[PDB]
Order: sequence, then C-alpha cells, then structure tokens
Amino acid sequence: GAMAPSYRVKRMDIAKNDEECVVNAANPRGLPGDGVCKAVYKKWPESFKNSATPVGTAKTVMCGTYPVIHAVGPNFSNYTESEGDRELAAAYREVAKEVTRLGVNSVAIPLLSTGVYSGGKDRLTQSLNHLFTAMDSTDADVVIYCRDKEWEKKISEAIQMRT
Ligand SMILES: [Cl-]
Ligand SMILES: [Cl-]
Ligand SMILES: [Cl-]
Repeated sequence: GAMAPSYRVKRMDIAKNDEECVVNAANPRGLPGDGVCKAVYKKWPESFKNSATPVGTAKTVMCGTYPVIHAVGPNFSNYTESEGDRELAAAYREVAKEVTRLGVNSVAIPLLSTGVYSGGKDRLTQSLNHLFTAMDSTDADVVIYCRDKEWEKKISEAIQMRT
C-alpha cells in the first residue's frame, strides 16, 4: 500500500495516467464505446478481450502486465434513480475489491455514470461520494481524472474538505 494513502484530482485524459492501473468507465458488452471508454480502447485495446460484464460489476483484464479494471456503472436513461443509485454504489465496491486483489499502490479512476450514462443530470457529488465510500478503506493512492475545469475545482474542494 501507499505510505500515506491519498486522493488527488487531475484534469486530463486518463489514457495518459501515471498510476499502476486504470479503471475504465465501461459498457456491459465490452464495446469500444465513447468518452473515457473510447480513450481506454485506443490506449489498451488488448484489455477488451472478454471484458463484457454486468451493470454494477468490475472485471479486470491485463494489457501486457498493466491492469485495466472495467467498471460498469448504470445508464440512468434506463434505470430509475433508486435502482441506478444502488448499481453505481455496487460498481465502486467491486473496483475497491479489484484494486485490493491486484496489490497496486496507486489507481487512476474516472467518475462513473457522469458522462453519457448520467441521464442528462449532474452526478458529480453522487458519483464521487460512492467512490469515497468504496475506496476509503483501501490503502492505494487514488487519482481521479476529469475533463471539465469547474468539475476539477469541485472534486478538489471535496477532497480537501475531508483532510
Ligand atoms: Cl490531455
Ligand atoms: Cl458515463
Ligand atoms: Cl468531467
């Protein structure tokens, strides 16, 4: 584990991360997709062999020796708010189990269900709080990746508030 486990946020493409493994914001069918998923497919295409997994789960596939944890958040256009909330929390709990199993000291993670699976709603606080609930008990350094300047500031404020 990291000597003093931390959370950090960076506003850049997760495909350029400086961590020991990456979490993909995957679709259930293991398709190239859009947004984070498409960037992950371009950088680590080998990790999409048998990466299909149900909503609310995570499945890791190696690209060489680099782990890609495919985490499937719910698409809020299809799920009710109640059921989608439960599946989003579940996907993050599965990411925490995979990060622990892998023994990594750091992990790059996006905010699940905040892009095209958001159902047109701002889910920064919802998704980030489920990320914290799952990852707080792990000892890996977590680096959250985002692309919006206002989201970077809000994620950074939420991290600093708890220290
Ligand atoms: Cl970039
Ligand atoms: Cl998304
Ligand atoms: Cl963003």
